[PDB]
Amino acid sequence: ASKRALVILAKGAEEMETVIPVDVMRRAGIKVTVAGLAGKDPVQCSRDVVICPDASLEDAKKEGPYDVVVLPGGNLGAQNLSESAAVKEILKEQENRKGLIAAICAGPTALLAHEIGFGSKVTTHPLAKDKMMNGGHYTYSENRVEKDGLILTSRGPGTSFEFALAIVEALNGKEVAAQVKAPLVLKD
Amino acid sequence: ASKRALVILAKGAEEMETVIPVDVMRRAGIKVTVAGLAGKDPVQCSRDVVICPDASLEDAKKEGPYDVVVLPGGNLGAQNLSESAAVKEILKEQENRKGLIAAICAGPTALLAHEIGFGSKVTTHPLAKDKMMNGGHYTYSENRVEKDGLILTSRGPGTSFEFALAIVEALNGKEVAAQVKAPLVLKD
Repeated sequence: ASKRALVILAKGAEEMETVIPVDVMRRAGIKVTVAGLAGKDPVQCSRDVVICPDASLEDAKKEGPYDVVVLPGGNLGAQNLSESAAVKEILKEQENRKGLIAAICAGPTALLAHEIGFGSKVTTHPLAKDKMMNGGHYTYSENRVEKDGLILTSRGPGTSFEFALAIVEALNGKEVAAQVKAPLVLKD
Repeated sequence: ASKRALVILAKGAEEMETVIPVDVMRRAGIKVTVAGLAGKDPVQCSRDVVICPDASLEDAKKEGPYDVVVLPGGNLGAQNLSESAAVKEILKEQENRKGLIAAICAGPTALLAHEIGFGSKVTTHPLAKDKMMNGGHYTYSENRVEKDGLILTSRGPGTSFEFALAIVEALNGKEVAAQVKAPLVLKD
């Protein structure tokens, strides 16, 4: 009866945008797998924090399906996501089964790369807007968190908490999100 | 001409309270060492995120002094900090040289354990208040970030950004803090 989350961790990911959702989602009782794009080996994030993944993406792919697939940001991390064929297959399958797809900051640009969710309202970091909007395949929003259909996006490291709680609320409901939020000492 | 920060990472530390300051401080051009209390080996944080430290605390101790020593929270992480004699020696030396000491959430309780900064105004997570105030050696504040003398404290995972920017401002000044803050997409 346990919801399941896949977080895809590539070299150059924004470490704050990776750790905050993982931690919050685990506080909500979600089973999270931090999967390394390139294998089980430690991943050097954008600000040189080094994180050990729970599994390789190849292994994690075989233990699906997930209720949410999570793409962190970081410019080089998103580019690695955008170039990976395994990511494409994972995302295309999640879209077909109408599962949730969540991406933050530069992460949403991998959706464009993989032709995921065209027609949806999305947000990105302001510095990634032009890249996301090439072709006019999405409609842009400046909301800190944006959810359109099964596509949930958010803007930057400072929106990471609101992004993660929106995932909790989508998966486990508003009461669990409010319960997990109180001990965090968030402002709003 | 580079300021230097020591972050002490023990098993059971709150990973968000560890990664956010490290990342932000590195964005501000500070040289940060993430030092493992028990050695160079990977550290399992409170929500099972596993982080590889930059060095063992023993090695990092020999490459001082630091302009700031940073104690993350997490209940079991703070307890490990509070029990470590190496931490005591590091903190007592930082206090004598009038260097900054920064602790968040449950982290400040290690200060009490090591008899650091008595008489100062401090904050903690609300759930750690009673422990910090045993003996009445400090005055309690409910400000999200509190700074009294060389002692800088903060309340929880959700104050992590404000805590980290206060460190930047203390070390590098208000203009650098404001420059580092803008691309984060913080609310206030």
